[PDB]
Amino acid sequence: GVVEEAHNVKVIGSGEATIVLGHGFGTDQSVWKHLVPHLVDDYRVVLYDNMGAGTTNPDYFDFDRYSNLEGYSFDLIAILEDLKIESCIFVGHSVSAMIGVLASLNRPDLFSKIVMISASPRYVNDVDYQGGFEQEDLNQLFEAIRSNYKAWCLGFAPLAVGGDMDSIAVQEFSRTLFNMRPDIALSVGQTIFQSDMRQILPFVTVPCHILQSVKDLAVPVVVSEYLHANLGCESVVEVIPSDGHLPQLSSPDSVIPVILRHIRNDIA
Ligand SMILES: [Cl-]
Ligand code: NA
Repeated sequence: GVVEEAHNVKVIGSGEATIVLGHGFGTDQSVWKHLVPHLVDDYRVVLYDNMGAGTTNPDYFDFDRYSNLEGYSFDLIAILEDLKIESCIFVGHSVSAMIGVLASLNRPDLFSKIVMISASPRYVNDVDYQGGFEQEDLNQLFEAIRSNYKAWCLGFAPLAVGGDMDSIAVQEFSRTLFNMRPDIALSVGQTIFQSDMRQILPFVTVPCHILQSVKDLAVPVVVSEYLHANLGCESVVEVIPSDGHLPQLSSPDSVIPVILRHIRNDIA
């Protein structure tokens, strides 16, 4: 099937409920490697790659469809409908948290809960808003991608991953970052970094679990509180004593149990 092939959809596990795992920018479904073994005995698990990931065909990257995050939300809904999944627990890493939120606004019937990892509705600082970046910071990041994509990946991956600069996770993310076609990485990086999901948070009706590393290059802790305060749904926050934007990959021993607690248990 076109949908399953385009997004490298993999369906594994067995159980009454279905968990769908959505990855962030610069990585792919392999980011879930340490989580999947803890899910397969109890749940059906769906893994897929975002269009534009290095593992996807650059010829299918539709610039108009992906000019807003809603294009990725429609792909996620297309995957659920293709597999006849009527309800899932959705775990969204980084940009996928907002993709999940937008998909739940279009189709709240398809989601019983959203577990967010490293989420942000806005990265740029605003009047009464700390996002973590000034426009100048992003401008330098985009110029580095234009100037030398290979050197930008090598320098960015250790900062995004956090921890020891020579870890397996740093090596894995450097590799998936550099597998992206340079012009798509720039295009997508700009669309994400320039997004603003703040206005729609009060209309969310699916319960949200907001998880993040206490030290995350792109997500100040205050963003977790901003999401909790503005999401119109029931929500819970858990700030994890970890370093890194992909903590499920880089510190699984301390992070995986937190993610499992929010997948396995519901907000009272
Ligand atoms: Cl629902
Ligand atoms: Na809330």
